[PDB]
Amino acid sequence: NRKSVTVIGLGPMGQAMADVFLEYGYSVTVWNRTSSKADQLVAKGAIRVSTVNEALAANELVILSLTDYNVMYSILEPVSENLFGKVLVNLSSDTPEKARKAAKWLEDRGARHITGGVQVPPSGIGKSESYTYYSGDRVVFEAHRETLEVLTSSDYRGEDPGLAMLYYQIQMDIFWTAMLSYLHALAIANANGITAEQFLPYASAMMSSLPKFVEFYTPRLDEGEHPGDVDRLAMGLASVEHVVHTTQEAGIDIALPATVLEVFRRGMKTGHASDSFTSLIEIFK
Amino acid sequence: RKSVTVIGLGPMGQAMADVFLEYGYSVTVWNRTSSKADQLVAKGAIRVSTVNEALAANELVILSLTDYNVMYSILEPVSENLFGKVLVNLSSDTPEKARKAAKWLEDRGARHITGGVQVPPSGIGKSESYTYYSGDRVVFEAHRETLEVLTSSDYRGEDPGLAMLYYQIQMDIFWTAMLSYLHALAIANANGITAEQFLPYASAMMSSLPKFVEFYTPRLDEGEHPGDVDRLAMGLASVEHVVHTTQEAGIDIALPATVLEVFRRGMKTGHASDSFTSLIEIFKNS
Ligand SMILES: [Mg+2]
Repeated sequence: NRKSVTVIGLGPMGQAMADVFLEYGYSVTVWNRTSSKADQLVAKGAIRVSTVNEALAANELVILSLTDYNVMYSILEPVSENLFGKVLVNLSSDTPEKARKAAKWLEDRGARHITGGVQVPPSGIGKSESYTYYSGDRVVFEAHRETLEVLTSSDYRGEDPGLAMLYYQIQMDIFWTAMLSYLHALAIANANGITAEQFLPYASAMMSSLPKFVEFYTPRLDEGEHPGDVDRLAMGLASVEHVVHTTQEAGIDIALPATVLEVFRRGMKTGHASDSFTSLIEIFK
Repeated sequence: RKSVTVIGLGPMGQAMADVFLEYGYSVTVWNRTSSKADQLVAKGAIRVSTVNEALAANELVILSLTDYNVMYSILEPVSENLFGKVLVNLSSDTPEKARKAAKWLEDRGARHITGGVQVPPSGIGKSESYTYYSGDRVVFEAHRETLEVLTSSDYRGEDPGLAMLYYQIQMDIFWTAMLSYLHALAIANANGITAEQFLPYASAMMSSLPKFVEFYTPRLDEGEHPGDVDRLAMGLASVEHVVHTTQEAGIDIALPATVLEVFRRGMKTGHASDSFTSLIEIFKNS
């Protein structure tokens, strides 16, 4: 542990990471594209450099917190000859394939790449209850783990550099879709004269019940089996239709439940009326 | 403990009549197809030939029918015989359908309790089972004891539409969130990961959602969407990465593309710096 690191990206996330590194006695060199002054970090000892060239020269270990992978290419391609021997830990959220391609591009330039998917907002940096998904070369990960674990606990998922972004993105698919379904349901409730406070225990109970369904179906899904022994797709379809009609009667936007309804209807069209609604995964595949 | 009529002898109606018989009720039954009642008759149910006889038997009439249309079909021709009856409608439908049925029944001198049964027929007779009820509170309280032989009750208020409202808005979450789980699982499968591998992470995300609902509840009730903990523009970018992840994995795009278009509509109406909760305005409008 050299206790020396560069942080490229000084939005809220990058700043919280630099702050914790300073607290633990690291030398911290910082840079970003808009030349933020970072006055509070500097007063705590951060070294603000002018260019990305200087930022990369400062340290072997470079933590990136950027908008996405395209930014990484923009800023690094012009300094591609300066990457030899560097370890880049990219904490930027993007796709699994972007992470894989970046890892190879860096390796071709003599650098090593670790992918991280931070699961917490900036306020969770420095807390051991916080987790980040990691993936990439295991020897490179173990060499820098101690530093990474000053920021959060680690969940190392495997050697494939895309895996940390895979686990991150599939959880966000659930997050955003389920939360928008709550807001849609709430809009219906509000049109009918009930408040969010009134809905709260029922929205919460339904959400908290979902893992039991996931636990039930998991082993069936892994066998590719959709028998209609506890539920049938045709009955599910009828249930969805009532949600759609309830939506329309309330004057609420139909797009979200109508998309749910179209998925069900495609499963019916391809012969699954008597199978479990889990058969709809075949539509998604 | 006393006496009740069950009209409609599908699986739900049969399970309810059965539990009433077990608890010592005198049970009168009718169905358009007479023979559906044979097992119940052997157990002591009184089958009657006509709807008139079934209505005459008791004050309390459970309508375990397949649709509200069936109610109109069988009761309209006998509309003069409904004074003093209390009809408990268990068909799943919209809040407005329950309201229109209640008013129709009141115009003929009857009263209407809406029920939203949350369990399959196998859950009838179990106290862990709940049914949502709504309609006149005095009518509901007069019959609560009998209704609670079937399941525990959750009375939601005087509007007959409320029992259906609470049921349908919970199903909006159920189906949309469970499809998003299947969708996410399909992406994971395309990258070599199993449902067993995804399980604790899917579970953990789902279990975290009530904490977000609790956080945003009081803000939503104030109509406040400040961007102090989250900004819509950042949400949009996050959704765009989910869409890309999906396309790269060769998985069907329709579900996350719909989410993305909601976010884009909020952006294009001037909400870049507000909380994503501001998207309730998009749902409200349209
Ligand atoms: Mg930057």
